[PDB]
Amino acid sequence: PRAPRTYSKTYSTPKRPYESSRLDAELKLAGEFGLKNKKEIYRISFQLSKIRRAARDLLTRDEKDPKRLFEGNALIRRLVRVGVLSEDKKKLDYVLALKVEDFLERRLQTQVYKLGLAKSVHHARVLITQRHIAVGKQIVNIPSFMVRLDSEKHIDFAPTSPFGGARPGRVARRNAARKAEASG
Amino acid sequence: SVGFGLVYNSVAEAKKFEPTYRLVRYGLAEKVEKASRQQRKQKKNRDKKIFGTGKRLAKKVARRNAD
Amino acid sequence: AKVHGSLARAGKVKSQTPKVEKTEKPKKPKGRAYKRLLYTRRFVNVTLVNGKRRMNPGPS
Amino acid sequence: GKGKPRGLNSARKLRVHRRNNRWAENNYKKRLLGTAFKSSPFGGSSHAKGIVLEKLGIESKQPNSAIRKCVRVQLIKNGKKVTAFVPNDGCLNFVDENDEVLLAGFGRKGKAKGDIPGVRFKVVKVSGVSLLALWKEKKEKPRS
RNA sequence: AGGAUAGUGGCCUACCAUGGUUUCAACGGGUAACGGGGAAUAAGGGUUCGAUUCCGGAGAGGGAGCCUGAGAAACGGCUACCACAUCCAAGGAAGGCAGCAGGCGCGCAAAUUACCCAAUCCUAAUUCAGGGAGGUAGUGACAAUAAAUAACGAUACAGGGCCCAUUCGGGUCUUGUAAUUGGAAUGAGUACAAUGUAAAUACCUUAACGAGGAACAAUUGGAGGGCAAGUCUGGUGCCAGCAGCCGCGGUAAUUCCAGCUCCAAUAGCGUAUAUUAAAGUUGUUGCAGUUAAAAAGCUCGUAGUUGAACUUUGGGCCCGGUUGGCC
RNA sequence: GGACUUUUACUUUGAAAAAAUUAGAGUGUUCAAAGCAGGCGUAUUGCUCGAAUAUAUUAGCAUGGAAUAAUAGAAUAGGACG
Ligand SMILES: [Mg+2]
Ligand SMILES: [Mg+2]
Ligand SMILES: [Mg+2]
Ligand SMILES: [Mg+2]
Ligand SMILES: [Mg+2]
Ligand SMILES: [Mg+2]
Ligand SMILES: [Mg+2]
Ligand SMILES: [Mg+2]
Ligand SMILES: [Mg+2]
Ligand SMILES: [Mg+2]
Ligand SMILES: [Mg+2]
Ligand SMILES: [Mg+2]
Ligand SMILES: [Mg+2]
Ligand SMILES: [Mg+2]
Ligand SMILES: [Mg+2]
Ligand SMILES: [Mg+2]
Ligand SMILES: [Mg+2]
Ligand SMILES: [Mg+2]
Ligand SMILES: [Mg+2]
Ligand SMILES: [Mg+2]
Ligand SMILES: [Mg+2]
Ligand SMILES: [Mg+2]
Ligand SMILES: [Mg+2]
Repeated sequence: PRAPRTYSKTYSTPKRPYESSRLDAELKLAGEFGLKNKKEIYRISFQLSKIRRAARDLLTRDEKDPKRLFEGNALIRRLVRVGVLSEDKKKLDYVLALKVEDFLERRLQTQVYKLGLAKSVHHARVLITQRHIAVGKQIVNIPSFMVRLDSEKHIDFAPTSPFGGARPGRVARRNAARKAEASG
Repeated sequence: SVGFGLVYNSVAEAKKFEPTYRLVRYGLAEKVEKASRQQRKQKKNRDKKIFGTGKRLAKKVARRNAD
Repeated sequence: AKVHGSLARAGKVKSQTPKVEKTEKPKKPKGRAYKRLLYTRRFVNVTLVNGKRRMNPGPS
Repeated sequence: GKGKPRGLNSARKLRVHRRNNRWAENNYKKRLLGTAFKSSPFGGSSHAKGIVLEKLGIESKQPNSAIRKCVRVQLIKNGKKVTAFVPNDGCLNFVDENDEVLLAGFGRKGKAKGDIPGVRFKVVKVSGVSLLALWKEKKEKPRS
C-alpha cells in the first residue's frame, strides 16, 4: 500500500497502418527534421490533438465566459512562449489551424541547426546526445526540448566540452600522446 | 550541487539532536555493534519460552540429563 | 472426413532444398541513419521513377 | 410512428425490449449463457496444455488436395480429447508421442480455420521449446 | 403486555387478530457476482470491466459456542465436532500463511526462505524499546517516460546555373554515388574518488581506460489482393506446405522451402483468448419488417403508453445594471 | 411569534456530493511521464509567490420562475366575504 504513481502514454498510433500518402509525409518530416521514429511524429500529433480538443471545447462556449477566457489565454500564452504560435496569432482559431511543423520546428535539434553550430540536423542530434551544447549554462542531451523563445539567445556550446573549451577530448589526447612518444 | 545544511549553536546540542547515523558519518560517535535483526528476534523468542531467569530449569536439566 | 493418411512425406521440400548460406554484407545503418537513407533513396534520389516510382523492381 | 414508443414515461418498455432483442444476438448470448466456461474444451482460456496420443493425416477440404499433419491431444485440466494442427514444413517430427504440448486457438473464435475440417487449435510448444524455434533451429528438443 | 438488550423493534414469549409482497416482476433459480470511488474504449449517445494501492463489508480449514475487556462472537485468543495433519521412550502432547519470505500441488498464468527502522506512521508506563506495518535493495520486457546503434570532411564520378562566349578549354558554387582515405566526437561498458544511503547498490558528478567494421555488428513480421513492399533467381510439382477471408500449389508458383532485394513498426514486434470502436450488424439519439429475417388469422379487452381547444393578453410610466459609441 | 395555509412533475441558482483518478492553472523533474514543488537578494542576517479551478449522474435539501403536462375547487350550494 502506497499512493500510486500516475502515468500516461504520449503517442497514438494511426488507425490505417498502410496509407502511402501519410507514410510519404511522415518520412519527409523525418528526413527534414532528423528523427529515428514515427513515434516522435505521433507524439506531436497527440499533443496537437489535445490542444485542439481543448480549443474546440472552449470555442463552443460563449466569449466572456470565465473558463474560456482563463484557459484560452493560458493556452495561447503557453504556445507563444515556445514560439509555436506567433504573437500575431492570438485568437484561438489559429491554435486549431496551427500545424505539426510549427511544433516540430521548435525542437532543440532543428533550432541548433538554425543557430549555426551543426550545419546538419543529424550533426545537431549527435552533438546534443554528446553533451556539446548548453541551453542556458545547463547541459541538455534531449532533442525534444521545445525552446521557450527566451533561451534561444542563450543556446551555445557547453563550457565543459570541446568547442567550448578547457579540454581537447579523448581521441585527440590519444593522438597527441602517440605523436609525443613518436617525437622521442 | 545543492543540499541541506545545519549548524548548531554548540556541540552538545548537536550530539543530543542529530541522528546517530549522521554523528557516525562525521566520526563523533561510534556505531554500536549489533547482532543481526533476525538473530535478535530468534533470541527474543527463545527467551519468551522461559518463565523467570532460567537458573532453576538450568540446574534441573543439568541434574536430569543424568537421568 | 478421413483422419488418417501417410505421415511419411513430412518435411519433403524442406529436406530437398539445397542449403544456400547468406552472403555477408556491410551492416546497414540503424535508426535515424536508416530513416535518412530512406529519405535520400526516395525523395532527393528518384532512383527508379519509371512511371510510378517503384521501390523494388525486377531487372529488365 | 416507427413502432417503438416515444413517450416520456416509456423507458421500461424500451429496456426490456432491448433485453430480449439482445438475446437475439450471438456474442451476448455466448457471453451470458457461459458457453466458454461450460463448453469449448478450454475454460474460456487463451491456451491449454495437453498430452499427445496419436498423429493424424487429416485430408483437406475441397478444392484442395493435401494432408495436414495434426495430432490428438488429451487436455490435462479437463481430460477432453482435441485435434490440433502442427503448423510448418516438417514440424510433425518434433511431436513424436506422449509429449506435453501447448495449444492455442487459430484465430477464428472457435470455428475451423481453412481447408482443415474439424480442428480449431494449433500447437505452439513441445516440452516448452517453441516449434518456431525448433523449425528455425535456434534450440533443440530435450532428450526426455 | 412482558422478557431480553446498551438501547428501538416478533429480537423472543403469552394472548389476539389475519394480515404482508406481487406483471411498476414478488418468490425462486443463476452469476465464470463483494459493493463503490473508479478503468478501457468512446464525435455525441453508449458498451464492457472494476479480485487489485482509497472507503465500506465479510472471513481466518469448515461450522458453532465463549472468556477477558471500553471494544472481539477475536482465531499469530480459548472450548467442542468434522476434515486435514505433526511429535511420541504409545502413556500422551501440540496444531491453524486468505500476514512476510519460502515450498508442494493447481495450472496458460505470477518474484528473495535478503537489509533496516534512517523516512511515513502506530503501540506501550513511553524522546529512548518494538513494528516482515512500512521503507531499502534483488528477480522482473506487466504497463508507461525519455532515448544510442553513428556524425563531418578531402579526393574519383553524374548534375544546374554564372565568368569568360576563343573549337570539347578552365571551371569557380551545388545534391547524390565509391574493393577511397582522413583526422575529430561520443557514450554503453570498466573504475581511484566523492556523492548517494541506516549501511550498501544504482542515479547524478568524475581522474585513468574505453569505436573503424571480420568490431560495441537490431530484431520482429511480411512482399497476389484487402494491405507498404518482386512477375528476380534456384528447388518441389494438388506432394510438401502456405493461407484470419478471397485464394496459391497438378514440371515456366509474383502466395510453399530458400537466396537476393524491398517494405512496415522498431528495443520492440508477432501469435492466442477476451473486450471496445468499427456496428445505424441492438438502433433513445439511430435499424428493419410487400418481395431480402420479420405485421399475431380477426375483433374485443385488463397492467401500461399516449391523449382536442379554452381561463392575464395588451398598453403605459419610472429606476438602475451589461454591452457597446464619438470623446 | 401566530391564522392559516391544493398537490406534484419541470427548470434556474446554491449548498452537498472524501481523497486519489479525470480535465485543467502555475512551475525545471536537464525534456517528458511525473511531482507539488519552488523563486529572489548585498546569499554576510534573510524575503516571498503557491499547493488553484472545473466536472461529479439519479435520490434527498433550500431557492427563483411559473410556460409546458397533470391535480383540486362554489351545483339536490352543509359555497365566500363580514
Ligand atoms: Mg409524453
Ligand atoms: Mg470455397
Ligand atoms: Mg415492547
Ligand atoms: Mg408486539
Ligand atoms: Mg464469488
Ligand atoms: Mg474470484
Ligand atoms: Mg473477523
Ligand atoms: Mg488455506
Ligand atoms: Mg473464530
Ligand atoms: Mg497466522
Ligand atoms: Mg505467503
Ligand atoms: Mg528480416
Ligand atoms: Mg513467409
Ligand atoms: Mg500494393
Ligand atoms: Mg501472402
Ligand atoms: Mg519469398
Ligand atoms: Mg459511433
Ligand atoms: Mg439491418
Ligand atoms: Mg421466400
Ligand atoms: Mg420473408
Ligand atoms: Mg394481416
Ligand atoms: Mg394520462
Ligand atoms: Mg422532487
